[PDB]
Formats: sequence, structure tokens, C-alpha cells
Amino acid sequence: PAVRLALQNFDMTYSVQFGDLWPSIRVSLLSEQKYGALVNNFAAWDHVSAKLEQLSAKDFVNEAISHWELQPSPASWACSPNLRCFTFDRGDISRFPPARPGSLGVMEYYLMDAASLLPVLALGLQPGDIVLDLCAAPGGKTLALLQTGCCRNLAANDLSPSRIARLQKILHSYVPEEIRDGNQVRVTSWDGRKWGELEGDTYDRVLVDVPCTTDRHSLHEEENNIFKRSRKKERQILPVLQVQLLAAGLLATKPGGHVVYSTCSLSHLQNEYVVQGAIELLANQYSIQVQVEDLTHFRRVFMDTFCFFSSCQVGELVIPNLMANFGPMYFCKMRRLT
Amino acid sequence: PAVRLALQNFDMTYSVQFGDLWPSIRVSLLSEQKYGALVNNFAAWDHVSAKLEQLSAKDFVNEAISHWELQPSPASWACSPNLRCFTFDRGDISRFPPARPGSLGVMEYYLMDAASLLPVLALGLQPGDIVLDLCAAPGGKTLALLQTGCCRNLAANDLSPSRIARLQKILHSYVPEEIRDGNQVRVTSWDGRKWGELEGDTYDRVLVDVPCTTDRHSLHEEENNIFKRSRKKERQILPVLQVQLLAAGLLATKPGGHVVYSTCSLSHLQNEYVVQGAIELLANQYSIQVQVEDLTHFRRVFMDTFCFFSSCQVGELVIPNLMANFGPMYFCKMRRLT
Amino acid sequence: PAVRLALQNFDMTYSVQFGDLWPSIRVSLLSEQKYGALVNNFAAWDHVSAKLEQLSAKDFVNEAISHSPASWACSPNLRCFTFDRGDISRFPPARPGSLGVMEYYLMDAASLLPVLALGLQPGDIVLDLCAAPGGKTLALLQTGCCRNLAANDLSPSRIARLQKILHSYVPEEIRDGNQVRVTSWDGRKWGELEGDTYDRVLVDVPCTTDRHSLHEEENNIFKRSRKKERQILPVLQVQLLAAGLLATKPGGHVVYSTCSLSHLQNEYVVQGAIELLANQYSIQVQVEDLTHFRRVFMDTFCFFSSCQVGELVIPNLMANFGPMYFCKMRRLT
Amino acid sequence: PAVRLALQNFDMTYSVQFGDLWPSIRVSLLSEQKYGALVNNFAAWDHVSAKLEQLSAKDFVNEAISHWELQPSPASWACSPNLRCFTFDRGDISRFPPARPGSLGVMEYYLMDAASLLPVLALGLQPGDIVLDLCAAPGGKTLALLQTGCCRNLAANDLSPSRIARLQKILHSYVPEEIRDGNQVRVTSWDGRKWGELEGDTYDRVLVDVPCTTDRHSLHEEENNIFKRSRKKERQILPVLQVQLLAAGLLATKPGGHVVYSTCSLSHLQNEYVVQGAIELLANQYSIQVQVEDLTHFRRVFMDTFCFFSSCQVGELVIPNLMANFGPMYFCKMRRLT
Amino acid sequence: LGRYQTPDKKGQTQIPNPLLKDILRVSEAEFLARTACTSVEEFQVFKKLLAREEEES
Ligand SMILES: C[S@@+](CC[C@H](N)C(=O)[O-])C[C@H]1O[C@@H](n2cnc3c(N)ncnc32)[C@H](O)[C@@H]1O
Ligand SMILES: C[S@@+](CC[C@H](N)C(=O)[O-])C[C@H]1O[C@@H](n2cnc3c(N)ncnc32)[C@H](O)[C@@H]1O
Ligand SMILES: C[S@@+](CC[C@H](N)C(=O)[O-])C[C@H]1O[C@@H](n2cnc3c(N)ncnc32)[C@H](O)[C@@H]1O
Ligand SMILES: C[S@@+](CC[C@H](N)C(=O)[O-])C[C@H]1O[C@@H](n2cnc3c(N)ncnc32)[C@H](O)[C@@H]1O
Repeated sequence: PAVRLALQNFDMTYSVQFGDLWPSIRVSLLSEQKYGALVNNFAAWDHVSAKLEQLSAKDFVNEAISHWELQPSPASWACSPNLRCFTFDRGDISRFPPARPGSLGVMEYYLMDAASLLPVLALGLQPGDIVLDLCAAPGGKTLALLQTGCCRNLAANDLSPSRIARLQKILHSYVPEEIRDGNQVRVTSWDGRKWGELEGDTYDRVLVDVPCTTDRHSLHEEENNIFKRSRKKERQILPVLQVQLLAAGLLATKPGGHVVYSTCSLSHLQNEYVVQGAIELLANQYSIQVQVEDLTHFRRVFMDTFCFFSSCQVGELVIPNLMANFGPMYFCKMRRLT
Repeated sequence: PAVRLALQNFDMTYSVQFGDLWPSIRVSLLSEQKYGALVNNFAAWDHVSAKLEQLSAKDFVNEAISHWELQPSPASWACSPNLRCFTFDRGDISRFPPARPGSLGVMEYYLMDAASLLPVLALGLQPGDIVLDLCAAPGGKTLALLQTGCCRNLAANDLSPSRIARLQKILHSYVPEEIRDGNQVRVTSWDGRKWGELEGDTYDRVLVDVPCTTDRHSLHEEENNIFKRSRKKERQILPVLQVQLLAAGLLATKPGGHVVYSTCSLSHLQNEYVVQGAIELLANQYSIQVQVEDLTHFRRVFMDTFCFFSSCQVGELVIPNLMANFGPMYFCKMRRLT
Repeated sequence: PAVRLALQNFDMTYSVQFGDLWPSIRVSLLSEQKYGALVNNFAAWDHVSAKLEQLSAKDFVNEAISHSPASWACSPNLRCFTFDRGDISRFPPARPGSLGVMEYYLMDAASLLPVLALGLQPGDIVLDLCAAPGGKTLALLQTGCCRNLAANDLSPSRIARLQKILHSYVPEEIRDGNQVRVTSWDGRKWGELEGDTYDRVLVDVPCTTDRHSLHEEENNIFKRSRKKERQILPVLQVQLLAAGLLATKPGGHVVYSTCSLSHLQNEYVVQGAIELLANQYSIQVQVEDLTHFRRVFMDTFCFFSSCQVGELVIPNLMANFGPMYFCKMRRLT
Repeated sequence: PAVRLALQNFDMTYSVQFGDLWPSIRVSLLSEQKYGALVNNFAAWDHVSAKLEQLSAKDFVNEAISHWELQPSPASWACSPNLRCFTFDRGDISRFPPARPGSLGVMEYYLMDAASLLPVLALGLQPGDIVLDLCAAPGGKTLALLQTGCCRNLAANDLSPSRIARLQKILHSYVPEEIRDGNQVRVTSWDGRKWGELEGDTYDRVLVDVPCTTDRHSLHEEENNIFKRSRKKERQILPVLQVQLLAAGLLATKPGGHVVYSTCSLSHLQNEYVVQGAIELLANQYSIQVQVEDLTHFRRVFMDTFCFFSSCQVGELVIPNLMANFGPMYFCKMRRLT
Repeated sequence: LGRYQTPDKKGQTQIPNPLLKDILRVSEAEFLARTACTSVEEFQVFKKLLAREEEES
């Protein structure tokens, strides 16, 4: 029912947005998704990389960086480094086996939607950055932010204390005790919208991977479905929350710092209008100027692995396709100027 | 008489402890003390801050945080945030006028010994913490703990129901009804020593600002003076109580949580002897390991405003000086490990 | 004593609501109030207007209407003169003109705003549910839009004052016959009698009359004996507003108003009556935005712009126009 | 006969209330009830807890508290602490052996309807509270209120001096002389309805576990049965008495204090009607505002052990089921505001 | 404005009143900026209102 209401709502809204492209997306959302194996750098990545190559999988992030020169600055200056994520070839539907603990106890790799790595990559972490993950749980992107080896400090926050337990489980599974308990990582459970007041102008890089209508998940799971009749108000006020969280992320960013906003939804209402809305709110209410940064070179380099909806005005959008079934992933990089 | 017995007792003890430094302290204890104006964040702090700057006063907490980078982690990760406390320059004896109600019918600022803010700052509240102020009345440090905007929950306890009335008066004067009537604040009147049994392993941060010989107050007020002949036993058994309260605070702290112990006395028998005494009691009787955390960077940053007795083995001590007459304030941060 | 209990209660309540704005209001409530001269259109308004201009007074309504696009609605033909911002001059008492009717009515200029905001159109069936002593009733008539005007008030003694004003300001040709109807009955019962009848309804409810409660000791709502009556005042107010809405035709409009700064008697009563009609009667009521109306009249009055529902004129020494809360609504279903 | 009149009356009334749920309740009321073993904290609870675990029984108050975080404030803030009550698994019909005097000559545990602990738990005692049990005899809930270790003072009242003897027997059997013979526990045998006049605005927490039609007991015992023909008037005027006692409890509560009203009846006339009636009576006659507090989180956490009739408008209701045969237990938490 | 309470009966107020010098000795601009905390225009009107209050009786 909620699964059917979600599909009913997407047929109305997304047939209009994508037009003749909507069927190819619709079939992909209703079929098995493609995963990437994010290699754990704490678990001796060279052996894991070699092991994953035996399956005929290839690191799409390395493939991308190789062509960074083709078609301004080194890939490391633009794109977050040391992220190795293996995927099978275009059209291949093979599944990675479950990860296992290595000689060091930590798990070899983390299976995830390969597109979920793009907001982290696009955020462009540089060595020594103070980083904030405002909506961090269950920790997929938090894990990737750590893998870069650039975080001087990493703040991971999420309002839900139950999802924070899953984030702690991932940190204990993949990260050595030396790092996860020191002053390098800090896990909090608090409203992300209040970050403007507490910890303003503090972070170099901020990830705002907001709660959204989780388009693909809302078509599979019936429990805790945002399209439930009872959750009608919660779903309609979702773009308010999303702007409030993005604005809080921007207020927590140092002047000159950068922010990546992202969702796993196809709706314009939760994507470009949240970016435009938060930029207006900061310009009017706080007199802070925020510039959207162009990710066209980033897109063009990663087009070899993902299907992008190139008609995006603000930010970029990965649309699912059967050839590369990487779920809806919207993302927009911004720079706080004043 | 009790005022003279207090001074007589301090001449015997503190001349030995501080040596040639005791006169400079003695004259300061027998002269007018310096106050800081803790800005009320519920009362539109920006206008209050601007109004206090007109008097030539400056926020010592902001001055301190600015130099946090000079000579590991952001100031917000180490030091409790959003605390704005104005003081006059070193050597200035100007007095702040009484605060008046402002922005939400709440008092604009709270006048207090500026040093009383240091145990609260040193405790290092992070967003979403469950906090306990075991010996909270009359509420100066309770008020500061609230001002951070980090307390998910704040337990304020004090054995005396008469002093709790003063704490309730401050909460009604400074905090809006929205916060002080909800599940965010809880005022109790019970023996703090019993917190090991009721509410064990519950709090992230615990303040144990124990009853002591209140050295400065004991030299001014004759009523309810601890140095009265009838209160000889009560005063001699004071280090037993102080260990019992600190141990109870540590037992109510979650494993991994932090505790700040503090007094407003120069006596080592109430300060370092209580920290060592409570750490031993928990390791022997309960098999719980407690680590004293180093506040040398914290001290060094705040040395610009306060006179510290740098010869402290465990914890830190602010000694009163005519240039900065901030009363005796001992404080020690600890981490419960097991 | 009751005057001191009133101020004591205000200090507690209103220092919290207005914060650092409360002193400027407090001094204004404890000082002489500013009046506006509502011109009587039945007494040859052109000569009265000219006479009032000689004093350096200006029709604030004419100034407001001249100024934003004409999207906002506003009741017409209301000419009310006030002195400039900062001027404390007093209007002389009004006198009967050439047609034996009074030239103008002195009143709190802000009391005209709920009538203006109600947006009377030609040929409307209008109801003034708590009409006495008749200041706003008089203004409703001045528009020349009322096909019919029902003026009600529970007190028969205050209705005598309303009849005195109607006889003093309105010619017998317009009072009688079927254009005006003065009743003295419980306004809360209008849902049953005369439901879905009126195009426009004014519900200027009984409240703690903040300014009056600091001047007059007799019949003071803050007296020790009147403790229950004062505490149950927001119940009555919701009952009267709900009755006003039930007597409004579907599609019709209602203005609720008070002369209190209390949020308990202002917004909470609007919020309460809308819930009561939605739950008990399944009637939908929409609060209409008066931001354009406010912005146009901000040149004459001090408004507390932080108002969630409705608008509030707060007294200030520059324009000492007493507390005046008002909210426009539309009954949809 | 009175047992048959009770069942006859319940068939008429409760078939309408519960509908198709009434048979499952009816069979449970006419079968053996399930008991919980409330551990005596004065008799070394750790050994008793260990002993009760050998039987395959488990503490449901602990199981419940563990999931308090899942799906605002710590469990201790919301829910009365230190209550350990063991029950057998869902579907298990094992019986606890009788309680025996242990170490200090006191009883090890108290067998009771596990649901009878929920009004005490829901009342949310905090350390140092002044507590009143207006209808305390025979003392099951009084005993639990003491077990928390939160009562500064505990007033236990009951009109019947014969049932007070049973309460004194329980206090002597379970509570050591140090506490029962002190200013901590006060047993009175006066009319509970008169508490508005004597001891008004005094208590922080008040339990009003009123006399009702004791649905389950009235189907077993023929002696002193409320459904006897002679007790027709007494039974019909029972909701008047119930409102009078609840209103008296509320009048004895301090402004801001909390009250739990409870019955062991399924009849809405004795449950929600009495709650609304007492709230109306206080609002009209005394101009006191009383807010019903939502126990949905409390219910949801305890649903794992008890069957609740979730269609309850005000308060909560535990309905008996063969899987968990815990007798009718209605309870509603309130806060006196003015 | 509520910034000056009359002391009674023990010569005590809820909040201490401003110092006589900060009320009278100081300039009108400083009185309004630090003590009264109101605009200049508002006090000019107050002076006119009070003048009229005194003139009558
Ligand atoms: C899409 S998830 C984040 C996914 C995560 N970054 C990852 O890659 O594993 C969005 C999150 O927002 C959280 N959330 C919702 N409201 C919040 C708020 N006000 N502040 C912070 N987090 C919030 C939800 O609990 C949810 O975990
Ligand atoms: C120095 S005062 C606390 C000052 C307070 N934190 C402030 O900053 O305003 C010490 C307090 O310990 C309280 N106290 C004494 N014995 C106690 C006990 N056993 N448990 C709890 N509080 C106790 C005293 O009543 C006194 O208020
Ligand atoms: C603020 S006065 C109305 C002022 C009037 N509209 C004017 O501008 O001159 C409020 C009125 O409500 C009246 N009233 C009180 N209870 C009433 C009720 N139940 N029904 C109708 N009028 C009532 C009072 O007698 C009082 O005259
Ligand atoms: C259900 S029992 C209380 C059970 C008790 N709280 C327990 O858990 O053991 C209800 C009690 O109300 C008592 N009672 C009846 N009328 C009373 C009155 N007017 N005032 C006080 N108690 C009364 C009865 O004697 C009876 O013991």
C-alpha cells in the first residue's frame, strides 16, 4: 500500500520531470540495484583490491581520476582521495560476496550504492580538513569520509540514537580503536538544524545528506514508509526540514569552506529548490553569500560509470538505469563566501 | 570570630602551601572580588554583548577560544561552547550594573565569579549530552551548563531544599518556561552521595562542585560559617563527604564519560586529596578505572585572564590576585574508563 | 489596588511577550492616549474634514488608501483625522452640525482598523456581535455598505449608550426601519439563531481592556472577587468567536478583535475557535493574511510584527493608540 | 450467584466495549492469572534476582528499560527506578514458589499481578519526592513505591483499618524497622476524599488506585462481592466515589506535580469517565487545570510483556490474555498545572 | 518604563535602581542610551505629555 502510494506518487511527478526517460528509470527502481565494494584502507587495501579484481570488478574511482587531465588542478585538489570502490562492468549483474574480517580484524570492504560515494568525492576533502557529516547515520558516507585520510577531525551527527548505534557498529567493524575513540572522530545525536548556533563557522567541509523520500527504499520496504497515510504531513513538510538542515550546514561552514548537499530522491522539490531555498535564506536572514560550484567536469569524468540526468540546472543527478542500476543520487557542491 | 577563625586557619595552612605567594592571595581574599557578566543566550545575547562592550568590558571566553589554535581539536570539541562572559580589563575594578529583564522577560546577564565558569567550560559539553550537576544550588554553574545549548537533559541536584528555592528563582528569572518545565531540566533535592545506586552509569558529563570551606565567603559572612566552634566535626569530616560525592558522581557517569570536580577552596586536603581519594575508592571497592585528564592547554589559554597556581599536580587552581580578583577555584577533569 | 493588580499582572505576562519592547509599551499605557476624529458622513463630512485640517490633523485612512497594489480589501468612506506622529494635540469635543447630528466621534484610532480590515462591500448583511457602546457599530454604518446591520450586546445598560450614539450621530431616516437592528442577548447563541446569515461579522469581544484596567478602579476585571470571571475569559471569547463564525454565510468573512496585548485572549482564541468549528461542526475557517493591510497602516500605528495569526497595534508614545488585536477570517465550508 | 451476576454484567457491558476481543479476555478472566515476583531491594536483590533467573524467569522492568532509547529523556527520568519484577516467558504458565524470609529476616520477593507495577512505574518517581498512596491497602503498590528508594516521604492511606493491618503486615515482613519506624513512611486510615482540605498542594507524586468492581476478583470470591443484590447502590455510585478520590489526590498534589489514577476494571465508566469527571470538577469548582500525559512510549516499551487495548482515548489499559494473563489494569498519568 | 522601583518598607527593591548620578548628572543622550534605553524622539514626546499632566491640577 505505502509501496504502491510511493510508486503512484512517482508515476505522477517523475513522468512529468523525466518524460520519455521515466520508464527506463521506473524499471530500474523496481529491479535489483547495483552495488560497489568500497575498499577499507585500514584492512590492507592492496590485497582486497587484488582479491576484488579476480571477480572481474574494477575500481571506478581510479578509472575516473585517470581521465581527470583529459577534457585546471590535480584530481586530488578537486576530488576526495584514496577512495577505492570496485564495481562490475556495464551490464554485468554479478553480486559481491559478503565482506569478511582480515588479519587486522576490521572488515575488508563495504557494499553500497556506488553513487553514494559521489557526494563524498565531490566534496573535495584536502589534507587536514575539519569535516562535519550533519546527517550521518547509518554511516556509509561517514566511512568514506574517514577512508580519505584527510580528516583532522570528523563530526558525525544524526538525530536518531537508534541509527547512531548502526553507525557505531560500522565504525567498530571497519575502523581501528586507535582512530574511532581519539579526538579524530566525534559521534553526536542531536538536531542538525541547531548547528548554526552551536559550532558556527567551524568546518572546512560539510556533508548534508538529508532525510528524503528515499525513492528506491520506499518501493521495497513497507515498514517505516514515508508514503504512509499517517506520515502525510511529515512528507509534505520534508523540503522545509531539508532547507533547515542545509542552512545549518552552511552556517557551520567556515567562510571560504565548502558544502555538499545530497539526497537519494529524483524530486526537484527536494533537490534544486532546497539548494536555492537555503541560499536565499542565508542571503536574506544572515547576509551570507553562497555560490553553487559547477560539477560539469566531475560529471563528465564519472559519466563512464553512471547515468546522469544532464538537464540539471543546479547540482548533478545520477538516475538509475538497468545497465548501471545506481539509485537516485542528487548532489550539489557549494562554497560559502561571506 | 568565625571569620577570624577562618583567617587564622588560612594563615596556618595557606602560608605553608603558597609560601611567599600567600600575602598577594590574603590581601585579595580580604578585598572586593571581581565579577564577570555571564550573558543570557535566551535574552538575545547579541544586544547584551554590544551593551556590555560599551562599558569597556570584553568576553574572556571568546578571547580564550581565539588562541585555542596557538600552542589537536576545535575549541568546541574540548571546551563547552556558547558561553559569553564579560569582564573588565586586568587592573580595572569597575562594577557591572545589576542585570534587568530583557528579550523574553528573562534577565540579560548573571553576575558571578568569572572563575566559576572554568569547571563548566573544562567539562567540555558536546551536543546532545545527558548532564548532571550533583551539588547545583544556588545555580550559577547550572545556569552556565544550560547556556551551552548542548544538554539533551540536565539534572540539577542539591541536598538543601532552601538552596534549591534559590536555584528555582534563578531558573525562573533566566530560563523561559518552555525549557524549565519540560523533560530538559530536572531539579531534585536529595543526597548526592546516593547517586551511585539510583541513576548509575547514566550521564555523559557530571559536575561535582562540592561543599567546601568556601574560603572567601567564610571571611565575609558570620552566619552559617563552617569555622564556627560548633561546626568543628562537620569541617574536619568535610574531605570524607567530598570523596563520597565525587565517587557518586563518577558512579553516575557512563563508562567513557567525563567528570569535573571543583571547589572554591585553596586547601590541598579538599582539592588534590579528594581527586586521588575518589579514584582509589572506585578502583578498590568497585574495580572502576578513572583517568585524570590534563588541562594544561586549557590553563595556558585562560592564563591571560586568571592567576593560576601552576604547581598543581592534579587539576588546576585559580588563585585570587588584586589584578584579577577571581576567588579560589579548584577544578579537575576526569574520564571514567571502565 | 485592582489598577495595581492589573499592572502587576501585565509586568509578569507582557515583559515575557514583548521582552525589551515592554517598557516603551508600559510607559505608553501609563500616559495619555492618542485619539482620532472619525468624521460623521451624515453631518456633511466635507466641511468637518476641512475644519479638522485647520488643526494640522490629517485623515490617516486617505493617506493609507493612496499607498502596494490595490489587492488588499478595505471598508470605504471612513475618514478619521489624527495629529502627526509625535504631536500630542487634543481634538476639541464634537458638536451637533446643521442636521442636528454630531460632526465627529473621538476614539482610539486603532479601533477603526478591525472595521477597515473586515472589508465591507456594497449591500452586505453585517453583524456586530458585541456592539456596545457603539464605536465600531458607528464606523460600520459610516461605510454606507450595510444593507442590514445587526448590533448585539448582552448588557442592556451598554445598549442604552449605543442607542444614545445612534440617536446622536445617525439620522432617523437611516436608523429606522429595517437597516439597523439593536438586540440585547447572549452572542454565544447566534449559531442556533441566525446561522449562515451574515456576509461580514465583527466579534469585538470582552477582554481585560488593558489600558482601561490601569485607569478605572470601578468595575475592574482584576479585582480579587472577579478572579474566576477573568480566568474563564478566553473560554467566553472562543464561544463568541465560534458563534460569529456560525452566523457567517459560507464564503463570508469575520474579524475578531480585542483591546488586550495578551496572547491568551488574542491568537489562542483565533486558534481555539477554528479548531472548535473544524471538530464539532466540520466547518473549515481560513485566517486571511493582513500583511499588506498592516504595511499600509504602519505609517500611523506601531505594530508588533512578530504576530503569528492576526495583527496587533501596540501603544508607543509617538503614536499612543491602545492595544488593538485583530484577525480576519474566511468561512469556507 | 454474585460471581454469576459479575460475569452476567461483564458479558453485557464488555461484549459491547471490546467486541470480538471480549472472548479472549473472558476466557482469561475465568482461568489462572499470571504473577510477577517483585524483588525486595532490602533483602539483597542480586541473589534473589540470580535465584529467580534459575527458574527461566526474566525481569520485565529491565527488558523494558533497555528499549527505552529505541522508538527524549533517560528511562530513570520518565519511569520509576530500581523496580525488579520477574515473570515467566510469554505462554509459560509456571508458578513462582512462595516467598521465604531471607538474610535479614525479610521476605525475598512479593508475588503480584505484574500489571499492578505499571501505575507505579508510570508515576515516574524522582529522587527526593514527597509521595502519597491515597488508597494503599493491602500495600502491593505501596511496597513498590518504597522499593524505588526515591521517596523522601511516603504517605500510605486507606479508609479500612482492617486492610491497613495487612499493609502493616507487608511493611513489617518486607521493610526493615529503620525505615518503617521513621519519618519516611506514614500509615493513616482516614477518608481519602478529605485530602483536598488536609494536606492540599503537598505531594510531588500521588497514586490514586481506587476501589472498583475488581473484575477478576469478583468472578472468584463470593464473600464481600460488590455484585451482591444488597450492594446494588454501592456499586452504582462507585464512579462518584472514584472521582471524589481522584479529585482529592489532585488537590493534594503540588502545582506542577503528577498523579496516576488506576483501577483493576475494564469498565470505561470507572476508567476514562472518572478521569474526565475529575478534570472537569477541578476546572469548574476549583479553577485548577489538569493535563493528561501521553503514555504511548511507555505502552509501546511494555507491549512486549502485556496486552494493551490500544483504542484507549485517555490513559492505558492492560487486558488479560492467555499468553500474558495479567488482569485488568487501567492507568492514567496527569500533571496538575495550576 | 519599569526601570525605577520605589523602595519600601525596608528600603529595598526587587532589582536595584540606577544610581542618582546616572539618572541626573549624566547627559540626556547618555541617560537615554545607558539608563532609560529608549529613543530620543520618544522622550521628547514624554516631556510634552508630562508638562501637560503637571499643568492640569
Ligand atoms: C539519508 S540518511 C543519511 C545517510 C548517511 N549519510 C549514509 O550515507 O549512511 C538521512 C538521515 O537524516 C537523519 N535526520 C533526520 N532529521 C534529522 C535532523 N533534524 N538532524 C539530523 N539528522 C536528522 C535521519 O535519522 C537519517 O539517518
Ligand atoms: C559550592 S555549593 C554548589 C555551587 C553551585 N554549583 C553554583 O555554582 O551555584 C555546594 C553545595 O553542596 C550542597 N550539598 C551538601 N551536601 C550535599 C549532599 N550530600 N548532596 C548534594 N548536595 C549537597 C550544599 O547544599 C551546597 O549548595
Ligand atoms: C469591547 S466591548 C465592545 C466594544 C464595541 N464594539 C465598541 O467598539 O464600542 C465588549 C462587549 O462584549 C459584551 N458582552 C459580554 N458578554 C457578551 C455575550 N455573551 N454576548 C454578547 N455581548 C457580550 C460586553 O457587554 C461589552 O460591551
Ligand atoms: C484497589 S484497593 C488499593 C490496592 C493497593 N493500592 C494495592 O496495590 O495493594 C482500593 C482501596 O480503596 C480503599 N478505600 C475505599 N474507600 C476509600 C476512601 N474513601 N478513602 C480511602 N481509601 C478508600 C479500599 O479500602 C481499598 O483498599
